[PDB]
Amino acid sequence: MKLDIKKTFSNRSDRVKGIDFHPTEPWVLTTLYSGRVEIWNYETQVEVRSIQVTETPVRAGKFIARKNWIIVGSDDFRIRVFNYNTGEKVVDFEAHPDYIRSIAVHPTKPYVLSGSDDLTVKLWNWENNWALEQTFEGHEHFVMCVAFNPKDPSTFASGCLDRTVKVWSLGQSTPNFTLTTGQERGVNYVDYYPLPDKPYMITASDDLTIKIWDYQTKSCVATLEGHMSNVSFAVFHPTLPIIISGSEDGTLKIWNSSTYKVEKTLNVGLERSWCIATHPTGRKNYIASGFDNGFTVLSLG
Amino acid sequence: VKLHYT
Repeated sequence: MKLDIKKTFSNRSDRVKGIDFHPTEPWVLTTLYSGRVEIWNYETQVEVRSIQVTETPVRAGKFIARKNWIIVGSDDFRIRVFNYNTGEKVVDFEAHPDYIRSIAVHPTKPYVLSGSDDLTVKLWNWENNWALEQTFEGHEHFVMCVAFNPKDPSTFASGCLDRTVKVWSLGQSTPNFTLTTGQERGVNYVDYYPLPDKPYMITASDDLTIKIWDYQTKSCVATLEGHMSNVSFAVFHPTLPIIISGSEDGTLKIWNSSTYKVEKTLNVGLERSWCIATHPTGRKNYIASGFDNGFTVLSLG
Repeated sequence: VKLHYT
């Protein structure tokens, strides 16, 4: 595939902190600093549903398509779940005594992870009345990002301002390992490469770097430099051999995942970039990113 | 102070 980037749909809004694609409907969820969340059909450019969830920032939001839900987490410390077909608020609970930074949904089991400024990751089971099933303790600063290993989702990674990534096993109380990233301003984001040929993870930092890691040896494979302010995220695209990052410098960058050289820098004109999603099935090679002044959905080729 | 307040 040749990079042939086309704007599918962009709209302005208050600052977009969380973003996610629905796997079967042509929908994107955005969660805003204002407490509002929006679901857009990016093919028809019509709003599916929107909710004023809270007056505090909503930093995290994901679809749970197999239950017809969205799950959101906000600076009022609460996790809320809504049925996107009816609008029903399914559950509303205090999850942590501090801000929620990140939510991840297990691909097959009824588990959600939340990472918080309270220094923990918590595991919630929606088949057990959203019970707290485990708290993962060990980090020493805000937990900014949680992600399951898609190839072994009995494990997951947490990225933390304490400058480490910890990889954990469900049901065990200490990390399988702690990765010292050398990203001395902390880790804002962690993501897994999805395919079985490389055991890779990627981290993004306020220190302006993105680092690729072999999680079997713990070695740094590569450091990607070029962003000029905090790097909010960096991810492997699920189908294309590229990495996509975004920054408070207002740019998205696309990097070759083999040579680690930048291939494209985009300034979509929405000021600082905060969040990313990739369409899981590679439908049209869609990506979406949220910014200070709205969001954009792009087809990469 | 809250770091990463924005």
